[PDB]
Amino acid sequence: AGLLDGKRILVSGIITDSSIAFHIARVAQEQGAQLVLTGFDRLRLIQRITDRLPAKAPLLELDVQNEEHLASLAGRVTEAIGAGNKLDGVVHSIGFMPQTGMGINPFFDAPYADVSKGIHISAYSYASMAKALLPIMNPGGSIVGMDFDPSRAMPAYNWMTVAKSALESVNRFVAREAGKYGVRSNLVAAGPIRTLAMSAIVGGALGEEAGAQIQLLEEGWDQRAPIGWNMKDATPVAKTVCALLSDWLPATTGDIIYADGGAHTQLL
Amino acid sequence: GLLDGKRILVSGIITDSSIAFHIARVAQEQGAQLVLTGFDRLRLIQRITDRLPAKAPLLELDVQNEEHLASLAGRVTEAIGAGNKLDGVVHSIGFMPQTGMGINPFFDAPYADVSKGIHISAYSYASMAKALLPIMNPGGSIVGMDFDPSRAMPAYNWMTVAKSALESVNRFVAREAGKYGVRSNLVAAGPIRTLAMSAIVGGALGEEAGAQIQLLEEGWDQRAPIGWNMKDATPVAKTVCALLSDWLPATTGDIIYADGGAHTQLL
Amino acid sequence: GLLDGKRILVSGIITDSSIAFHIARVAQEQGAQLVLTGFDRLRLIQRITDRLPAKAPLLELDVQNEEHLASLAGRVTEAIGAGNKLDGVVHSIGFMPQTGMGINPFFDAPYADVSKGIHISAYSYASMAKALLPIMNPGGSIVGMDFDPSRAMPAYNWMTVAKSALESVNRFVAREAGKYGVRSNLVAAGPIRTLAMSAIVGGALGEEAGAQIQLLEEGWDQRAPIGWNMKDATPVAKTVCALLSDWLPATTGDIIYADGGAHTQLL
Amino acid sequence: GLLDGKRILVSGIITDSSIAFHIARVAQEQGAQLVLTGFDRLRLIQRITDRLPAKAPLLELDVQNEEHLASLAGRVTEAIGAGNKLDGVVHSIGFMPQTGMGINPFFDAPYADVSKGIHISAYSYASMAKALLPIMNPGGSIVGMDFDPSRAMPAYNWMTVAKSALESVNRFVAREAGKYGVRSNLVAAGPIRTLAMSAIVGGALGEEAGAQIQLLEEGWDQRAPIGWNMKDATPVAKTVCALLSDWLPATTGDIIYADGGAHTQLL
Ligand SMILES: NC(=O)c1ccc[n+]([C@@H]2O[C@H](COP(=O)([O-])OP(=O)(O)OC[C@H]3O[C@@H](n4cnc5c(N)ncnc54)[C@H](O)[C@@H]3O)[C@@H](O)[C@H]2O)c1
Ligand SMILES: NC(=O)c1ccc[n+]([C@@H]2O[C@H](COP(=O)([O-])OP(=O)(O)OC[C@H]3O[C@@H](n4cnc5c(N)ncnc54)[C@H](O)[C@@H]3O)[C@@H](O)[C@H]2O)c1
Ligand SMILES: NC(=O)c1ccc[n+]([C@@H]2O[C@H](COP(=O)([O-])OP(=O)(O)OC[C@H]3O[C@@H](n4cnc5c(N)ncnc54)[C@H](O)[C@@H]3O)[C@@H](O)[C@H]2O)c1
Ligand SMILES: NC(=O)c1ccc[n+]([C@@H]2O[C@H](COP(=O)([O-])OP(=O)(O)OC[C@H]3O[C@@H](n4cnc5c(N)ncnc54)[C@H](O)[C@@H]3O)[C@@H](O)[C@H]2O)c1
Ligand SMILES: CC(=O)NC1CCN(c2ncccn2)CC1
Ligand SMILES: CC(=O)NC1CCN(c2ncccn2)CC1
Ligand SMILES: CC(=O)NC1CCN(c2ncccn2)CC1
Repeated sequence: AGLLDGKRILVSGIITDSSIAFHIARVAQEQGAQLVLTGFDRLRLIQRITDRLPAKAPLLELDVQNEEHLASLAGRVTEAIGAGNKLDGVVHSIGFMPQTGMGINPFFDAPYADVSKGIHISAYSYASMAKALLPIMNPGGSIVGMDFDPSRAMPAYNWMTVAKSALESVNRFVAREAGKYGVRSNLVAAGPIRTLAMSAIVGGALGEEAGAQIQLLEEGWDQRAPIGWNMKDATPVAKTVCALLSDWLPATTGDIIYADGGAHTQLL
Repeated sequence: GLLDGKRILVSGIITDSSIAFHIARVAQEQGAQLVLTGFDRLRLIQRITDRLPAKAPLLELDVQNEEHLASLAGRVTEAIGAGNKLDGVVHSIGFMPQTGMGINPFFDAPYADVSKGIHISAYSYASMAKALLPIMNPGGSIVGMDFDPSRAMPAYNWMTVAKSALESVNRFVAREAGKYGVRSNLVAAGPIRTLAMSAIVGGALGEEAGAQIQLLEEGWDQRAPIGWNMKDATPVAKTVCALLSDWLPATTGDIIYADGGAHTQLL
Repeated sequence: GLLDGKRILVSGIITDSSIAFHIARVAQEQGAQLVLTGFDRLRLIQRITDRLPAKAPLLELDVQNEEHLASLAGRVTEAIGAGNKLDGVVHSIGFMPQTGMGINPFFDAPYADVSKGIHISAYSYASMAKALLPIMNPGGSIVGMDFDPSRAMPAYNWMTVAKSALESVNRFVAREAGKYGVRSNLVAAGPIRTLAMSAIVGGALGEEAGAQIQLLEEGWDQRAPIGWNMKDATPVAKTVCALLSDWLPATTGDIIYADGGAHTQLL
Repeated sequence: GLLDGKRILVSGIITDSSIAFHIARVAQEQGAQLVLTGFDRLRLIQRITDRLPAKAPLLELDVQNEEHLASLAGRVTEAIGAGNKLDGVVHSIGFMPQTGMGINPFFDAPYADVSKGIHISAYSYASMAKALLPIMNPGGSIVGMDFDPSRAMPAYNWMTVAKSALESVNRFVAREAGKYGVRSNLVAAGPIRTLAMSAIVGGALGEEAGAQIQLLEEGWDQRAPIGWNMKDATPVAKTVCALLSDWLPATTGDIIYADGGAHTQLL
């Protein structure tokens, strides 16, 4: 039947219909998953985006920087999925970095106040969410987060790479904690996708030739990747997140699955 | 079903303990039409495979034999019907002479023996890919079996060196397979109690090496955040099926760790 | 002498147990003219450093303080001489509030505390590099202290996350330093018995974390093919000096493992 | 001098372009007493090694030859004097037949050729270590030459597979050498324009070699934060000397990257 048939999954990180989280939600719904969605700040606006999804799913406010939002989260999810019901999956598709820590802005010129906000949202929050939702999760469950390979330094990504490095390490500790509940915790290291964060927020930080800079990335990535890569299609990444939410990778935890077309395994 | 309407070649079945036996079993449970290859003890392999959920054709394949590999693509077509192609290939073949493993010192392994080991455990992954890529479908997958060789461990000795060579081979195969729209990956499994494994644990290859593997196993389940049961090959078989499916479409030249998460934990 | 006629800034001396104390000692033994930075307890730091082979100027430096970093380059030149530049910088600074390490649960660390930890242990490496690269000579070297964070270990918790962030910071610093002809590297040391470490082993931060560190040490010496004596910081200090010298000229944005070889061995 | 009063065996000199020639030169400049091993073209090697800063004995050594390896330890003692031991061994031996490396397709390499390559490039590191560890001093060092095989690159094909196998062999040698107080490491050099390399690359690119080598040279220099000059083997030779010295005493079974830091940068 459906890959995620009869599974209750919380999905965070939907802002646009371009968002990786939107496509994860779409593919999971196509596979018979009952979703619960998280939104940040503009909640009346996110509802209009999620209305374009295959099916109706409850939407909850969640600012990961907000301690009251996280404390109330587990209870708010239960009132949304029914008492005596638990989650089978959690998707962390949250990332942020102030522009001072991106693009052409010099690496040394990023104030720690900005880098800290970035690390809080992009890495610390993965642990914040896991703490908040593990009590309402089922043994056999899965936590999946989004990653960009930070093992080698790349220009323009700067302090966002540092937060991804921190995230990769956070995921390994979460794995230990989640393990006590019979829950797996993994990251999907995706290749580039023309989402809003990329196209607009990262693109903004690149200056005059930003457009060709982003196009050169797709071209070089499609080149390295033995099976090619399309920055305009989030479906391969969404499918990979669903594979992790399913019961088909049962002995995989505290790990990184590379959904990048195989570009990381190739030098040229 | 997960592998519904998929033609998959599975190699490496010798016992009902074999990782390939469990891959075959789970694949069949998921609606896959299999083709099986066997080495040397074919009478026994028929007998073993007869206990699978469904009947699947069995073909002779010694990876060291050039005539066997040259005829392989044609023999598979004659078994799956003309104008039909494979959607998956499972390489679950491994070998290392007794001199290259266990209590026998690392330096006392003759190159003739280490070479046989490398031929079968690593070079053969490329031999099979060359042989079967022409009869594969775009969207298909090649999956091989691996043990994490990034750190040196006692007793595994020269098999670690063959698995290191294999990890590298897999990355070149991905380039070649990529031209056909085929993915190539390895599943890095945790220690599994096959017949050889439990014989070695019973100090067959030697007592010092016997307790070594036993410490490895106990250590693996401690380190693994979700635990590791070396008496259950089903998590590994399920992971190979995930790779054969259409659910990891952007993953190639890679290693998926189906080891209970132990490679990520120091203690 | 290995570092003959070299001006090196050394940070991170607080006791005679400090890895920075031994780096300073070995560097001085090799003909290096040092400049030392101290944090908060300067009266004590003056007093410790007085027991070094030679007299070296001591400067106040809180990496969390923006005024301290802005004035740093000037203060160093007032200490080494006008028209003189540094040939080396040693970052031996680390910190993590008690809620981020030890027996305290991983999930119970407030971000305010984790942030302080990351600021001092990782961000500061970039803060120091920004501050001192203008007063550095082409051929120069920046060396930082690291603990291998690639695998998660109990008790280290959020200090591991800061080390992971540091490894990444070092790779970007490498790019920046490269413009000045300066190398940037980290020395991944094995566990060393500092006063802090010796305290934890005595169940200061809780018996469960005390036993954990003891198993870590015991395991490290087993794994290390040449052994690991956590009561001897001299091998680590010698490794930092090799990086400060002109003998690893093509090595930048990297990690040198001074851990007895433990990271390469599974058992 | 860095290697003052040290007896070092150096293998792999064939041309004045050879990485082993530059290691020998720098080691001699630092006060090392050398012993040289040569293969096949000994008449030519003698003439080349006369152009070195000092006279060093030359011994025949085909790593494929079992009689050569069995007699090696005795031949070295007869050359360095009885009761004297080696403090260092340099393995700068590599080989891959045309079919396994170049413009020839990955799948078109016969195993007979790939096996010769693996024997010489990887297995030999263990062969030499077995042969010379009995005549080595505690504190001693074995150093081998490696090209980063972690990611697959075009043309390098099976030489990458042998480098992968080598990285793993070095980790096992590290365990064996550890029993004698000997360290075992690899230097992961960036591309060096040696005569062997020029022909390998030159032969692969055909007529279109000019422009492509220029982009390749420019590519390395960009990626390397401190730059990379293929015409200069001195940074690599200096790095091998740092490993032969007493300045990296707690580093074994490891890889030191002398590539200008190119491996740490994505672009
Ligand atoms: N686009 C790529 O190339 C790419 C590649 C790899 C990984 N990623 C990762 O995928 C994830 C999603 O990014 P995307 O590219 O889909 O773009 P996006 O714009 O859709 O995602 C950013 C999301 O983070 C949320 N967010 C930010 N701060 C928050 C806070 N304080 N509390 C709650 N939510 C907050 C935003 O509301 C938004 O939905 C991120 O983790 C990103 O780093 C993106
Ligand atoms: N058992 C474990 O703990 C474990 C863990 C990780 C990986 N593996 C790997 O999984 C694979 C399967 O091993 P296993 O543990 O199931 O043991 P196994 O003995 O059941 O499987 C090895 C197979 O290789 C076959 N083979 C040997 N020489 C051959 C040749 N010349 N031509 C063709 N086939 C040949 C054997 O007949 C056998 O079927 C191997 O690659 C092994 O290295 C095993
Ligand atoms: N001890 C080990 O086992 C070990 C192993 C590997 C790496 N390390 C690393 O080596 C470094 C030194 O640690 P150590 O073991 O010598 O202990 P330590 O306590 O002697 O060193 C840490 C130093 O950080 C300094 N510091 C703290 N806050 C500061 C601030 N705001 N500004 C400037 N300096 C500040 C302290 O004065 C102290 O000198 C740390 O980065 C640590 O992570 C330690
Ligand atoms: N040149 C580069 O760009 C580069 C980069 C990284 C690593 N390396 C490595 O450096 C080493 C030296 O390579 P090079 O570029 O100086 O080329 P080279 O041809 O000058 O050196 C290789 C040596 O191997 C010897 N050799 C071959 N077969 C032998 C055998 N059977 N027995 C004994 N010796 C044998 C040759 O006589 C020769 O001296 C090799 O291990 C190579 O893989 C080279
Ligand atoms: C753990 C692992 O990889 N095991 C392999 C080892 C090589 N091999 C084997 N070798 C000799 C006799 C029978 N089998 C197959 C199983
Ligand atoms: C091995 C390691 O990382 N050690 C560090 C830990 C953090 N730190 C510290 N934090 C608080 C009090 C004193 N020291 C410095 C030493
Ligand atoms: C970069 C690298 O690994 N270079 C090696 C390759 C193998 N080799 C060689 N192979 C065939 C003929 C002569 N030399 C020596 C140089």
